[PDB]
Amino acid sequence: EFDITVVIPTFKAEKTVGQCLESVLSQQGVSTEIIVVDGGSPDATISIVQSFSSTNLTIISEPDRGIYDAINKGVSRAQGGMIGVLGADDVYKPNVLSVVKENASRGVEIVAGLTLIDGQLRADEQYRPAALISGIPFGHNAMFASQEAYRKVGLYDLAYRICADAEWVHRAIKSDISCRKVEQVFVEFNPEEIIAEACSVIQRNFPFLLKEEAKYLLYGVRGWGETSRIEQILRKYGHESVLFVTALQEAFPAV
Ligand SMILES: C[C@@H]1O[C@H](OP(=O)(O)OP(=O)(O)OC[C@H]2O[C@@H](n3cnc4c(=O)[nH]c(N)nc43)[C@H](O)[C@@H]2O)[C@@H](F)[C@H](O)[C@@H]1O
Repeated sequence: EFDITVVIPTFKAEKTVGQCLESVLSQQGVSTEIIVVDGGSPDATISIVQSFSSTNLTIISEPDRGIYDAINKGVSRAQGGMIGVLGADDVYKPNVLSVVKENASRGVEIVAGLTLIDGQLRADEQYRPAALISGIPFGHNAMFASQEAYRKVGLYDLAYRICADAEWVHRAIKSDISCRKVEQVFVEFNPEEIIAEACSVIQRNFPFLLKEEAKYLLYGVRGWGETSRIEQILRKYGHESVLFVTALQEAFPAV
């Protein structure tokens, strides 16, 4: 019934959620549905959201098991063709939703754009098998996925409390979900555990890898590490998966 659905997970977001809603409602050229999924905010968050009361806004307010649990609740209730996810501290740039609708009007299931973090562009990678040995290739809040994309790929894995977004995009890549990357800015806004989750996601792609080998690949793709052992890993596991070989050949063409 809508062109776009925007899911906004919130908890104690009274300080910015108004700006976020303002950045969405001022988008021209599209019919939009907004689903706010609140984890039971004790502050004014709900009172600010109701100030934007409209027929195309839905408020859920109940306890949940985290950001991706609230995201799953909102995606499940989405009624628009393309679904995006926006945090209360983020904002969409002008005309971004019309761009999404036009690019998706060709049947592409994912439309992703650039992300502005502290006045710098996110160091994006390509949406391709080479990302399966890295992280999420583009900002998650800059991504719009169709109803079909979610229906085929599924919901976010709550086992990953940090990198559930990267894991979902990696499942979309593996499912051959079509993706179009627009070179325009769409959104502006325990590290060892981040590394552990990233390596576990990579292992879910290639279950034959040890954790240290996945970490080596990750750092190699992200320019954080060395690449002298890549040929050793390829010869060792190349027989296991053609997709593993393709990911290594795209990431390290010198090999
Ligand atoms: C939006 C996400 O953000 C992630 O990283 P990020 O660093 O931005 O986390 P952040 O906490 O700053 O924002 C989280 C947003 O959900 C709200 N929030 C926080 N905790 C809870 C909770 O328990 N329950 C419910 N219902 N909402 C909660 C918070 O108010 C804010 O609106 C990205 F990795 C990810 O791809 C995604 O884009």
